[PDB]
Amino acid sequence: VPSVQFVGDDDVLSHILD
Amino acid sequence: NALHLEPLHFLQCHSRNNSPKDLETQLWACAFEPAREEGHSGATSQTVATCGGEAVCVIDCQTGLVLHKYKVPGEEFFSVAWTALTVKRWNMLAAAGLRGMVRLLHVRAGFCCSVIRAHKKAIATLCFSPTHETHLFTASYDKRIILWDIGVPNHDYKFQASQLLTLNCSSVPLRLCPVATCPDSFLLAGCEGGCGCWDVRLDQPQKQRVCEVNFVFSGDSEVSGQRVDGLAFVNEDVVASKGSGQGTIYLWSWSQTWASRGSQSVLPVVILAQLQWSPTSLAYFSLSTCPDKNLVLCGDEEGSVWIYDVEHLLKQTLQPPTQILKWPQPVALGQPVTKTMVNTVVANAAFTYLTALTDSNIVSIWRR
Repeated sequence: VPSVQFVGDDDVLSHILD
Repeated sequence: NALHLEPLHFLQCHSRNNSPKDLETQLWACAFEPAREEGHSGATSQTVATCGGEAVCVIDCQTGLVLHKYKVPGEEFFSVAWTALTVKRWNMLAAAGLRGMVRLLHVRAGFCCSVIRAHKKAIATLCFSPTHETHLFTASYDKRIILWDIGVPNHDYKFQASQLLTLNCSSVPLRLCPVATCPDSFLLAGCEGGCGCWDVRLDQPQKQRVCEVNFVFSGDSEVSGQRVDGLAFVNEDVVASKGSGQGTIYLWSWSQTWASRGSQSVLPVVILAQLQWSPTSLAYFSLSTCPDKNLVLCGDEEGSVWIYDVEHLLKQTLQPPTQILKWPQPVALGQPVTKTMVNTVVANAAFTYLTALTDSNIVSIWRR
């Protein structure tokens, strides 16, 4: 069973911007 | 495990304060992206948008990577929905919640195109027309459902939205569901006070419309007037709907019900079957369907996913689920997450990926 994977803001591949 | 589903990822990606300790933010909605090319079904889509807290994420189900994230300080996102526009296809992601604003994201290009101040109260849910890809329904705590035309984006990716219809509700709308066989003519909505049908034809001249038919599911006074918090078509004719505190999901015939109507504004539905679901009195466990596989899906207060293959049932007492997918208690910070609730469960059309959202800042992704 996979563990819970934390994805922080620096782990996101791209941030959507205004 | 008759459906042969296996847990693939448990993603903690809507954390408050970017904290690995957040195992509490409620995740509210999810939606698989359409195909990236016109003419493709998108049935095996492996890209899912989720929202919760201040964030919308777009996730690859296969790898578990968060491809895109949109964060708005002070927002609480309650609903996401995609629409495929022709500009070449642009897959637009609409997101909304507490602030009453619809935020239209061009995900691939990486930015929020436009914002519609649709309501002065929170948007509970959003739903696009399956046939008119610029038509967007917003359902709000102001007890309105508004039908918008978001229009075509100008050269600079800006949208000019207009209002086509206002549907007035006697209680707060929770769940939207266009009628499968005539999705630009009639709209179903599950509301705090039950399930209704509204005439959304634009060739009728009234612009503010009350419910055309309020439906009745039970002659029990214990359930009369109670919420309908899950609502979806299993196939072109059969609706699956539920409330809380009844241990039951109703399967009913759109066509037989509508044929019986006449001019009655309150109408008992023609029930085809009843499914056993969890007995919890807790509200806001929504259901969904996978029509190609004849499935109803509904999470519960223990974090299970109830799965019903209703094919044989609808070809020929409360019917049991085909499978109950128990919460597998994945480890976070080294400890099992022993308890959670799954309020939303959504699969792609081919049923190769299933997403179950929790009240624990966990996106569950299962593969078949």
